[PDB]
Amino acid sequence: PKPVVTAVSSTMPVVGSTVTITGQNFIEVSRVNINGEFDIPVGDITTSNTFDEISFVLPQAPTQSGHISVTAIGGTVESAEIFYPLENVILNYDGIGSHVWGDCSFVVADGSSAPYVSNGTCLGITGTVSASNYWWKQSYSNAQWVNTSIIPGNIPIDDLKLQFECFVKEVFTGPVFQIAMCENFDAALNGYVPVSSFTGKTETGKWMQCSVSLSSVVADATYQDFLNRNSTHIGVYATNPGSSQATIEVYFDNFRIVRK
Ligand code: NA
Ligand code: NA
Repeated sequence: PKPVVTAVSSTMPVVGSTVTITGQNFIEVSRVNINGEFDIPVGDITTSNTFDEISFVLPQAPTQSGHISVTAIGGTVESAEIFYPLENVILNYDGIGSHVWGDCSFVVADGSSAPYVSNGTCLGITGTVSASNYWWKQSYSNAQWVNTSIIPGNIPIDDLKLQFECFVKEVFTGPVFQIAMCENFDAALNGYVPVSSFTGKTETGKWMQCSVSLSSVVADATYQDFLNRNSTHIGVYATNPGSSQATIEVYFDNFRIVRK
């Protein structure tokens, strides 16, 4: 019985954070290879009772994109998603894209306070916001859109998704996020609360991958049409339409556009 991979917790997990892989027949896992660059020590791999899940801490960043390969007693299987799709990152605040203006913070995690680990600099939206507040903290940034050598111009927007890593300290009630691109606010995603692509829940106290259809923030038919808006704007805006004051602490990194 061959091993099978059904899902991976993130395509770009933060170094020092837990990677979880779900699937079947993870029996006597003898190797987990990351992007043909390094192996996870077998002793550092945790396997569930029913052999349907493995997890491990990512010890270092791959330098190139690739896939995860899992060897079990039944054979070897490769994850279908591209792992560490570095070429798909549009904004990381460390040389891909840049912050232009906004009330927000930028942090390099220090191992002692949230978000504890980071891949370099991340965006912070943190602090206390009054009830019914429609302009609070935000970042207006310039993205570096994915090259058409990676995503051809004729790919439908319907076939693409926006992914990013997010850390939420504690759940909150009231505050929401807007994500907008190319100053097309009519097409923006509004009222968004970060939820995990892996669990469907707002995970707290750890990084999660968040994913939305690119059509939820882009109105154009194809990727080329989107590029021809001739704007590198990407904006992340926090407000609080709730009836109570709230304090939140949310971090973002590695915005990326990938194929569904
Ligand atoms: Na970063
Ligand atoms: Na352009």
